[PDB]
Amino acid sequence: VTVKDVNQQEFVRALAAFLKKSGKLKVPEWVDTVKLAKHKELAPYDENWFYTRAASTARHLYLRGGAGVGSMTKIYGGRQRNGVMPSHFSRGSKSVARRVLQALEGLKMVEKDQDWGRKLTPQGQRDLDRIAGQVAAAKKK
Amino acid sequence: PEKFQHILRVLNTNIDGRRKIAFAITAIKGVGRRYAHVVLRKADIDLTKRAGELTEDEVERVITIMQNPRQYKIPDWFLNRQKDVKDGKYSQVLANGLDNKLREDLERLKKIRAHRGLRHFWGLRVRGQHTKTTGRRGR
Amino acid sequence: NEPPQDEGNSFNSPRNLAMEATYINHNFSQQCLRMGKERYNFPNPNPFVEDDMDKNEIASVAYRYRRWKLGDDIDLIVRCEHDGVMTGANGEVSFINIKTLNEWDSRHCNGVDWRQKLDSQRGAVIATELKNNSYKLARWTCCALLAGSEYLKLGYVSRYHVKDSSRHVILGTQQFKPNEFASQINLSVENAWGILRCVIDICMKLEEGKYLILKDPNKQVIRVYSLPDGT
Amino acid sequence: MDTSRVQPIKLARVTKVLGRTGSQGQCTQVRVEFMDDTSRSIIRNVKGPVREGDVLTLLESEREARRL
Amino acid sequence: TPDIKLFGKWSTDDVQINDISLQDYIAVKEKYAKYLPHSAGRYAAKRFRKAQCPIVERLTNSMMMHGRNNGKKLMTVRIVKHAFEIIHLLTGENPLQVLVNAIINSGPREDSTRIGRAGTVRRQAVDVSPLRRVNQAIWLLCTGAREAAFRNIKTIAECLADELINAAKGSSNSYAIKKKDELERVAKSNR
Amino acid sequence: CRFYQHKFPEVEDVVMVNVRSIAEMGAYVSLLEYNNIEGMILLSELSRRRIRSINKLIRIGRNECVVVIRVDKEKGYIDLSKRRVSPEEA
Amino acid sequence: RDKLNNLVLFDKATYDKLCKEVPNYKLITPAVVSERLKIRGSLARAALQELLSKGLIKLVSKHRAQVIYTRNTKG
RNA sequence: AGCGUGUGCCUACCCUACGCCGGCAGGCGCGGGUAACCCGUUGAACCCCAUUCGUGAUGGGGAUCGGGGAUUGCAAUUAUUCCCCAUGAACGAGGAAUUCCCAGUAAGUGCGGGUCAUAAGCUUGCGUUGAUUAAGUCCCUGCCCUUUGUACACACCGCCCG
RNA sequence: AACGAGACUCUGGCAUGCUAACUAGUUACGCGACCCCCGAGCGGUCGGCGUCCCCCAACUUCUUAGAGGGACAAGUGGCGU
Repeated sequence: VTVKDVNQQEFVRALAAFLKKSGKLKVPEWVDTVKLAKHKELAPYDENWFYTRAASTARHLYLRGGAGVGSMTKIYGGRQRNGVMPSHFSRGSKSVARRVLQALEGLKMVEKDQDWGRKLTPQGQRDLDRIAGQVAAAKKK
Repeated sequence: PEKFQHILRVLNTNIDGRRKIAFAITAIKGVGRRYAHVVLRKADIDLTKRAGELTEDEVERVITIMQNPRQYKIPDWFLNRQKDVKDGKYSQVLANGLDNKLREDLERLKKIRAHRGLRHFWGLRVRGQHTKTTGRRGR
Repeated sequence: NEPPQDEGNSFNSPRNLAMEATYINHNFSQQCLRMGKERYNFPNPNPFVEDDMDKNEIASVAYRYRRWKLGDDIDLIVRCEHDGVMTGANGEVSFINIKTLNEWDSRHCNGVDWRQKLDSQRGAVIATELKNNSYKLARWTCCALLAGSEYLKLGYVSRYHVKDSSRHVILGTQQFKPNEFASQINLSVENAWGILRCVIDICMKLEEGKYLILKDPNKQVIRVYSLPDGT
Repeated sequence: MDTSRVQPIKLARVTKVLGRTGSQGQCTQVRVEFMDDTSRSIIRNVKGPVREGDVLTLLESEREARRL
Repeated sequence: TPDIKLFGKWSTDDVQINDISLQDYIAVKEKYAKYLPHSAGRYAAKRFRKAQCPIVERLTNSMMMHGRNNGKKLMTVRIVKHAFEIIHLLTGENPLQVLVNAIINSGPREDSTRIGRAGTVRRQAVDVSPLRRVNQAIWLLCTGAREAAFRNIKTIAECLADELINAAKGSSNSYAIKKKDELERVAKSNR
Repeated sequence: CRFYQHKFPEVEDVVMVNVRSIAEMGAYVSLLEYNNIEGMILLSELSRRRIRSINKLIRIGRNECVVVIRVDKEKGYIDLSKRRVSPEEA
Repeated sequence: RDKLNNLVLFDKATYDKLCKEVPNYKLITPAVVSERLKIRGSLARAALQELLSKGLIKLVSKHRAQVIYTRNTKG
């Protein structure tokens, strides 16, 4: 199936687990000291947040035409509570997303293609739709 | 289950076994919530249970991982103090030493008698703030 | 307040309106219903006509003959009925007595024009006929409670043209549950069975004979007459 | 001797609306038919927005309205 | 059922209005049963137009109040789906008949108002519309659950389903049936 | 608990209350002359003269003498009044 | 404010009652465990997750912010 | 999701994609845009879905305050602005009084423009989510028209008595 | 008779009518390429998913902005001299 058919809350939670089994993703050392965005006030509860976020990275590339380190951050950014000052939007971290996308590219599930952005490899696109049916196999769509 | 112990004393502040581990530790000054969720993970223990469920062997390691943070590879920028000033090093300050350190810097800025110590001694706001409509104790 | 006192040559009279009303009330009982579709059949067919009536131009009706006791070793065995059954779900169905509320003119009897006021003042319309036809309302409800209907259906019908007592038009239908309806209209049958008791207190101690129980045409009182028989 | 014996809950319906009264227009004069007697009618003061033909719930019909 | 919507699971058949007074301003099943309570945003541009829209929707509207909850009608519908669910498990009924009793038992029979005489407060007893009763009864019980959950561990869903029970069977443990009787107790005095 | 021989007050008896809230329509008050049962005072029957201030009359945290005008025995509504009070009763 | 007592882990009487309160109560939410017993409330959340794995309770609805559980779904 | 805006202008200056380096602020290398053409298929917030906390001045609240890192400028001390760690106050629904509002309206929520070398808790516009209550009245406050009375016309805030 | 009110100007709401568009789209194939059998079938094809390919294709519903039309108390029932 196409990844469109299935729920997406389910998609990531099986795709994150998939990667961590296969020895995939060489992770940065900083992963236990990282706020993760400028608009947070705390570190994540999750201890495998890197695996989770790489799932959501590869999915969006399937849909849209692909874009760099800047655009990924804009997709993830949220609201910043400035305390006594009124809240405003802001963008999160960059150097995390710059490690994510290069780690994917090491596995050749993405690659720097033309028109100013990484795009997902046919090998990558194969692997997405492969586990997309595994979701329907599991529960029952 | 797990009836073994509850409220305890650690260095300089009494910490309850009632609360979760990270949030329990924050009561000690010089340690915020952000500082504790790091130090627990360097210690490689759960933060998903109560502070009364820690053993003596475990908490003995906690204070060591806390008070030598550079040697357990917590970055320098993540400390309270970087080059204190006139002491020459990166430092991490905890409960009763924090107050002692703090009182020194007040004394220093009246020693030289900068603008700072005068504002301190007069009991007026240090930073750029209006005091015309701010305060009252008086009226 | 003061009923129509018009003569029998007039449309709006007691007789012609009762003709009008009784003419329509059974016409719509069958218009509710699908005579070209399956009937539920009792093993006993109608005993008021033969089964050589193959037209199916009998009314939709079946006749319960039922048991009651009023005390004093009395055994009432009386005909009761339904007019239509409505498809439910889960193999169940809803028995219905159907009756029909006619109208002739709003403004000659201190009534409500239902066309203007059905949706907004749904309750006021039914309150009209607790002042103008309260006799007929509880009469119909008594029949529905005698039957033990699942839904009490009524039809709103009025004259198509208020000077033409022949042409009429359906305006709406509304299903009520007869027993919660009886809780609403302030009707109770505990009273009712002492009425029929009190009439049987007379006739039983009397001997056989054509005795007449009637209502006086100009006074509010009923009686039991002993007549020379065959009169 | 003790407390009181009171009449049961009555129901009476509008026949016509008359006009609004009170010192901010908050009260409404209305004519109502007793809903058991069709020649009986009382005038009332009713607070809420009313149309015509709707039914009220009177606790007594001893009370009667005038103007103030 | 295939020609008339339920509520997503709850029948609007076997639902009655047990007054003759307050029907034609309580309706829920004539054809007004729908899968969800929502509107396109027509609800009022005439005085009569208010009446038509469902009772279940009216309940959802008056549930979101006091600043932080305004303009969050979807969050509000979450509380209502749990309410009926809790009411059905807890007592076992068609859980709409609960609500209809709860509305009818909370509406006042007589009410007071003000009248100006001598520059001093005097009060006058007056009657109340059926449309007023419905509006008041929906207001009163929604204030109860809002009040209770302001420092309780209990969620608003739990509080609200409790409040419809004690209204549907009068017991004076609700904020509604209390406050109803307060008004009538005044209306007896000055009359 | 109850401070009095009967649990519920009668009709026309002198009692005492302690104000715990001030209402628009009068004063809703707790008893301390009986159980902590609720009793409602009404605005009309507090005085026979004008009233400028309002907190220089009735206010929270005051023992006030009053007369029980009516009681619903079954419901537990103790209607109350401060209109008929004499200093001798106080 | 006020002071209310709570317990973050079980002792004998709480735990033993917890197994026998189930058939006696039709509605079961973590909030109701807060009042009938003196229990934190977060303790009651995970306590009910345990019971569902035994099948001593039944799920009937679930959400992010509120969760309902029932006796055994029998009648 | 929408109204807009953008260097080639004032005298020295714009909006930013993409690549690389850094926890972050930020730095650095390249490219486009005179603009329904490039930024931007403006991949915004509330909302929605799943964990954690548990009635506790609590992890609610973020005032006060210590140390350190960046950016603008000729210069940042009485802290220009921004970021990181630590410190953790009042405040637990508010007296006498009083403001504003009738349908995509009130309220919640974000964004663009304006001032701008650096910088909105302001103002001006725009989208998004979206109720309750009324269909009235002259009671208060005030205004329009007629009639009436006046020692007033600097007009009742007027005028005037012992 | 004149000024103000109204009339007027702008804006919103109604067009599968009109006008015309690679600095705006849609549809249609031509497609070839990628993808998974995910459904009939076998993987092809038919169907589904977006992107590149798109034209000397077709069209202007959506988007854009111009010319026009449409609402007048017009029709019906009450009420008012």
